Amino acid sequence: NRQRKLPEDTLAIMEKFILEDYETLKQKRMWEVHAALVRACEEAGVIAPSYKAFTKEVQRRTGYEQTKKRQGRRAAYQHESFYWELAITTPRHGDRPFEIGHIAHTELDVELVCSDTGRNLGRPWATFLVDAYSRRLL
Amino acid sequence: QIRYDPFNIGIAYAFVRGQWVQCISQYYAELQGRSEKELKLASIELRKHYSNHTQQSKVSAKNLAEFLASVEAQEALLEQRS
Amino acid sequence: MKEQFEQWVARLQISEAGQKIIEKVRSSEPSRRVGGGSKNVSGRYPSRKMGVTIQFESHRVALPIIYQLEHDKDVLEFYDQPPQIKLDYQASNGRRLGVLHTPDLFVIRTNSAGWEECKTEQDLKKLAEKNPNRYFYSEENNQWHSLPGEVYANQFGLYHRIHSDREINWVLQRNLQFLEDYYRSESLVVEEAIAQSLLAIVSSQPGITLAELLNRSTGAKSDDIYTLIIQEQIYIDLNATPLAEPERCLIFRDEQTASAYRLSTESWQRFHQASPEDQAEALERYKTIEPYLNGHPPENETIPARTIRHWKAKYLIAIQKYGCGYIGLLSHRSVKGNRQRKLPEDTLAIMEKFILEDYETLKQKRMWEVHAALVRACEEAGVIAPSYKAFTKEVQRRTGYEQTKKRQGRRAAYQHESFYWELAITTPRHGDRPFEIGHIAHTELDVELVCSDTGRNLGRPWATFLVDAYSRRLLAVYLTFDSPSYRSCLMVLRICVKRHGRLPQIVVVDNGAEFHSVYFETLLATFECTKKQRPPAKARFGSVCERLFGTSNTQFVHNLLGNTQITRNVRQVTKSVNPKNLAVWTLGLLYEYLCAWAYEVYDTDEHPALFQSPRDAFAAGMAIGGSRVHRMIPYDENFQILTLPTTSEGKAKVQVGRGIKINYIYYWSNSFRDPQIENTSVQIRYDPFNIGIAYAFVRGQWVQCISQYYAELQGRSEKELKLASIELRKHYSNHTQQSKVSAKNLAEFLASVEAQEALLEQRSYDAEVKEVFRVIEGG
Amino acid sequence: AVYLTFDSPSYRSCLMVLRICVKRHGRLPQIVVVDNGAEFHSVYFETLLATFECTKKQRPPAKARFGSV
Amino acid sequence: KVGKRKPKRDPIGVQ
Ligand SMILES: [Mg+2]
Ligand SMILES: [Mg+2]
Ligand SMILES: [Mg+2]
Repeated sequence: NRQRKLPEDTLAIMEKFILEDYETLKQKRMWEVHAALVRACEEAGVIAPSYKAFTKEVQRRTGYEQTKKRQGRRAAYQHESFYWELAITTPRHGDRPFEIGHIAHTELDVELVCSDTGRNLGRPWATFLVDAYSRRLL
Repeated sequence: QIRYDPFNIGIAYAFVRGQWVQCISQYYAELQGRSEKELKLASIELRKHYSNHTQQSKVSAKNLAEFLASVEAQEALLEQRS
Repeated sequence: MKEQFEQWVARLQISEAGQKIIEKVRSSEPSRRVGGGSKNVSGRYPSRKMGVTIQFESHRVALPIIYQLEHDKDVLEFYDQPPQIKLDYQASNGRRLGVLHTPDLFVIRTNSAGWEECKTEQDLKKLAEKNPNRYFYSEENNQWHSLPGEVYANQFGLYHRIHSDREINWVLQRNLQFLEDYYRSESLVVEEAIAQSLLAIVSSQPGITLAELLNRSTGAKSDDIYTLIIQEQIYIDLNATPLAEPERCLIFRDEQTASAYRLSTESWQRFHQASPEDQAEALERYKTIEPYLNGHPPENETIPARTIRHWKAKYLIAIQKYGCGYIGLLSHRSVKGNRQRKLPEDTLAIMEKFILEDYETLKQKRMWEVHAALVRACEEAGVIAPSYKAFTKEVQRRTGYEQTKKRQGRRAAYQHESFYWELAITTPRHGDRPFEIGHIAHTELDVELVCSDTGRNLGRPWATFLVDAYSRRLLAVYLTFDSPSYRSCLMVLRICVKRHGRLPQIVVVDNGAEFHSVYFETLLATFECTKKQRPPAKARFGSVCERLFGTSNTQFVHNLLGNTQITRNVRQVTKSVNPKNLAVWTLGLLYEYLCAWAYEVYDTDEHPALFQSPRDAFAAGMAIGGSRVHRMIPYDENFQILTLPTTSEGKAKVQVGRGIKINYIYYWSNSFRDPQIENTSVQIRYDPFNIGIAYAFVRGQWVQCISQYYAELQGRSEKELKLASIELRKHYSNHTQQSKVSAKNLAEFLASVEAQEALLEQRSYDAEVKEVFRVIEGG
Repeated sequence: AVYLTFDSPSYRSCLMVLRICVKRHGRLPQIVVVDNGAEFHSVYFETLLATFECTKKQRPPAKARFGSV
Repeated sequence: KVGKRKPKRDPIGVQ
């Protein structure tokens, strides 16, 4: 039975509430938005859904849209579509050594001490140049 | 695996390592020193209690919704003010 | 006071040196301030016997003895942290060592005086088993005794006693905490008509329960009944059944009438050894054999004859030599298995050593590297190297508190620490009635606020919550931009004693600075609130309070613009999602709606731990436990000046023509013109939110004092004063001339500087909290 | 034996009425007749009955004449 | 120690 059991008006109102009250830059919990949805349904005279229904239709709208309208673009970046090569363009990591090489900085997660007076010098910074073909630390 | 006494909240029994082992709650010490006749009545009373409280989530949700609706009305007023 | 002590000494013929020790103990501050430690809830308790604050290290070991001594008549006085005694004792080896020791209490009674040390069960047993000649048990009087303590007592005319927590009756403790409010009152006068009504109802029915008497419509209340209880007109045994449970407490007119009215195993263990699957298998065997036990065997039996015969034989064997035959059909699969360790013993020992000394270490090394090191060491030692799965599985066998403490630290291991599970009826964790245990805690609310007028962001306000532990009702809520500082505390407590009526009885409060200060402790002593302190880094001791923060997050705070929720993931923050650009709320409106939530939304919501709303639980408790109108604190001018803080000294001099010097400023009043209070010390109080107004204790009354810069120092706060003073000192440090800091320099700094970012931030904070004050005051 | 409880009828309502019967009489009826359905089916009920040499019988649905008494 | 109040015996009561 692939047919929906809730009435269509309830489906539309729950979709609207998910779009305009759950996908917002507030990170509202599901219970409060469900309560607001139930109150709006009771004013509108439509059959209200259950909390399980709201949770199930929210876990069906998950992805870029939810993570961007909830936390932002830097958080939806984990839910990104990869690039899958159908044809063979130039290889991504390199046809031969010393073709594509990456520069990147970071700070090493280690506290360093001075060699003369022995005070805390903070965390150092490491920069890496990597041959992307063999992944070798040049 | 677990077993429970309808006549006693304070007691439970769990299967650990190959031993039906007694398990203590809170309505045990709090119900220590009483008879076995009022213990079972208080036990049944606390079952319905802990049930019936799960069912009243609707009223709490409705009150929260009304409060949050007033909050959002003030949100809109103060955002349009700016 | 001295004459009665002298007659006490003469009557008991205490020696000169004994009298010297008693005099020293009587007039001396406690040797050491009680420390929080790591496992003991500490604090102070107000005692009307001594009339001072007495410090307890443990609220369930020393504090019960303190309660007894406070309500004991035989005891005259009980000092805490008496001066150290150099107890001399021979250890197990034989060396006579002298160890400094501080007794918990020094108790002076009506016929003797001496030392009393409070310890627990397991502490006493470990000390006895580790020191044979320092502690031992006398089963005759069933008491613990310390040889050098009692020896020193006997060389000085004094006594020495060890109070354990085996002998304390916890029902007595509960009833003392119940009636302490009536004990602290001084003019308990029950109406004669109502007292006679209860006396008639009591004498007409012996053994009447408290619950069945309270429900009677006699025109009386519970305050009246408990007042009659505390004056011994109605006798209730405060030793067997607590008053918090009024359905198990029989009431009698006097003590005499109350006294007169009062005057096979192996087979079952086999069943306990069974599993539900083993139970089902035994059931199947019984159902198979049952037709064979009734003379009607079935003509269609799939199970072969040998198994049926064995089951029947074991049935008969059990019914013969056990008592019941079903117990002979138990499988007990749990014993089966190969539990023998398949690795060689040297391999074990090496891998134990490496897990101990290379994984649980202050490096948080991953399992692969430690396994590789172990494999290298094993190949050096010529032993079998365990696989990586074995290493991960055994590391998974060491989880809990020890490993998390030895890898991350004591803060992270606290999640898996322990739960203290109550065996008997100790004092309840969350109190017995409203206004008994209230927790105080602060937090940084996750919401950005803009300026009310200029619209610039101001940050995240701080929320201070005082909440009772019984009904979970949020007793008082406060919001201020500042960090934790007394002002916080004056405030929450002002509202407490404002909209409600009084104040707690035991107030837990973590180990802040706002609570280790002199002001908060002095105020709690003045209002007679037992101050309890949770140990450092332990949060469960105020757990009921702290989770009320999280609810405030989910129900009110996280559902607002500019909330500081997405900043938990700092690595994922962009200029389009920064709450400092989305914030629109102000301090006044946020405080107003937080108060609305805490006072009529969460207040009417049913609680899982009470099956009723906090207001309903509060009403029911104060109806059963009495309103206690006597302990009401009226929110008037007297309380206004009583809550205000003061300097370190307490009093200031009245210089002729200048007044009193408080916080770098001078204050003057008309009454100061009287030479009687001129050039003398008078107690001073300072208003932190309005510097231009202070108060002085003159001629038995607090009188207001106005500074000489009222047009220029009115409405400013004291934090702004310290900011101005520090900036002034730094600005005069930009020059070599040493100009001392006085009132006029601060005045022209305030009247001249207007664009300093820190000073402007401070003025914005004060202007914002002014609206919170107005909201509190009804505006 | 009489049980008054807030729980819906199930094998919980029989495993505890047999307990009260044993309490105030010290024995068990040889044949215990109970209601039909999957709410009265368990392993603990039948192992209790088989332990003390007892029997369980289940009435057929929609026919209360067996329980007419 | 550091920042810790001296072990003073605080009087109680409202004057
Ligand atoms: Mg980088
Ligand atoms: Mg990093
Ligand atoms: Mg917070």
